[PDB]
Amino acid sequence: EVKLEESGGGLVQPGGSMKLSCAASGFTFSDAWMDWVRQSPEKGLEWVAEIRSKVNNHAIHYAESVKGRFTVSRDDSKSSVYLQMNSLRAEDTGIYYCSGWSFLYWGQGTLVTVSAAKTTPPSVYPLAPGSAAQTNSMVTLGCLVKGYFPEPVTVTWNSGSLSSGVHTFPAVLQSDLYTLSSSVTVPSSTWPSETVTCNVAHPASSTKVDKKIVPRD
Amino acid sequence: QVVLTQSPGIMSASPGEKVTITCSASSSVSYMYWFQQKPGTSPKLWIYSTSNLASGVPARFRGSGSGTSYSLTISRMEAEDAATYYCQQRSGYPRTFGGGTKLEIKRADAAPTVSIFPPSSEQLTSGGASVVCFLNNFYPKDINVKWKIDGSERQNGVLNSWTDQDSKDSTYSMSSTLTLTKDEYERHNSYTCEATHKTSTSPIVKSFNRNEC
Amino acid sequence: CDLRVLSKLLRDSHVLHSRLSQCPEVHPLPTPVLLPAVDFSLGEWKTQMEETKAQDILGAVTLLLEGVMAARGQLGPTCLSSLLGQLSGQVRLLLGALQSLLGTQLPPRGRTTAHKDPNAIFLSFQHLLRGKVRFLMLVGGSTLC
Repeated sequence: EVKLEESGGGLVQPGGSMKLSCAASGFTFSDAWMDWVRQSPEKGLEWVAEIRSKVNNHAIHYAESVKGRFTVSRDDSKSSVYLQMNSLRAEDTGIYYCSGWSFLYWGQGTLVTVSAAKTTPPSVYPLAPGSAAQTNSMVTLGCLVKGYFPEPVTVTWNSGSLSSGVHTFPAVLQSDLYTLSSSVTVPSSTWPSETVTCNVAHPASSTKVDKKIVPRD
Repeated sequence: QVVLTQSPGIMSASPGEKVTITCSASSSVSYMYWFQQKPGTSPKLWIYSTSNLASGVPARFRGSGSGTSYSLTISRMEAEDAATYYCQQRSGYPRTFGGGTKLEIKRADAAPTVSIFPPSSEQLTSGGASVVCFLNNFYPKDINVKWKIDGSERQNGVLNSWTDQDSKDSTYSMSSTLTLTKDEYERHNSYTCEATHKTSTSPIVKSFNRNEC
Repeated sequence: CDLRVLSKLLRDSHVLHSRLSQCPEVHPLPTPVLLPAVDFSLGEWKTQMEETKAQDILGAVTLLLEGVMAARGQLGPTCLSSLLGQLSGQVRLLLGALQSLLGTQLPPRGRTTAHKDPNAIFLSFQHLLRGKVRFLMLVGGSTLC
């Protein structure tokens, strides 16, 4: 029942500021100590700040790495905790989780990237099988979601109905761009007998819900 | 600023086998805390106070440790358990985690499922041709693509992305994206993707002919 | 730096309980609330370090709040509510106190019992106040003023 949606995540160019918001519901927010805890693949799992309940008078606590640049705050009154990242840094980059009791609940995190690069909508290409295919018991299709920056892009099929036996892959990096593909398998009878659409978005505010359609003659 | 060092960095375990993970504190602490995390997902509190399963956790996880070397034990391993396990020390500030430890479940040999895809209409419209071929639901994770063009191996312009094991059946799954240009796509006719996995000697090939053949 | 505290909590608590005896039509609960059981012989318990012992209490305590909100939860703007209110506030200070001490928030745990009776919560509080609390912050026990 207890729900943390952080938001605010983005491309920040180095030296730049960013505010993370984190809205809680499901519990007595006023009662919980809160943390920002941030994750990368190189660094990994590294705690960011902590911020105690009014009861323990909002006692604040940061990692030395962040001491002086990030500013955690809450509004017990709006049931939300904040991270006002400041004077940012290519390392400050990664997934930012706003967190639970003393680490007991956990929002899903925003990606946050500081980096000199700019936005780059992804390109959405449907991968429909072929004008001379073999169509056996089973059937696979694809989305090519191409050359985007920054991470991530969120692909679902049929705005989420088609969710079984579908592989989205990790992004790869090319001309420092990102290219990722998702496959989905439907039983033969089901396609193109019923509509498989793959929807994707990338904060670039692109949001393409491109329909995997069979290929003519 | 205590330093937690989780013993095995990645391990593999067989269904119903004993998993035992270590974490180890650079300086005695009151209590370890463990969280399970799974690719794609926030982490979640798996044990706390050295040994209390957080509501949610199967009773197969035994939480243990005291002072300076702590450890989380899966009695008889399941496939849900495949994830990383992070230990954390709330000894003072900063809090501090560890390496992580990638448990992997280790199912059975299970050969891939290839299906190749011509570039799109609308790729070819914009001036680029990517010929992607998905290799799906094999195990082990070691698998192999040759992109032969007109029956010869173009060795460049290939990217292989791998998934982590699957939730449901625990499989490995790789995409493979042959990436050329309009002009180049269109100079040649046969395009073949062929997958060579231990599963079988005879490579798997799905393929096309660029004319419709 | 007070031990004015536990002594003061207790009675402040009991005052709450009394004021209930005479609100309008006072009745049980739709739904059982779980409050931290009334453990009896604190044997196995006071053998153990002052830290685990504290956790348990902060453990129970956080559960006590949950029970009590759980119970404000249930009803409307009524006099028990408005009191379960002031109670829950009370419980809250310990919660601090013990969070304060172990310097983390633990999650609710330890053996509880289901109570429709709105007293059995007022109760449950005082029971830890008189037992597991007092019995904690005697013996060294760097507790919370």
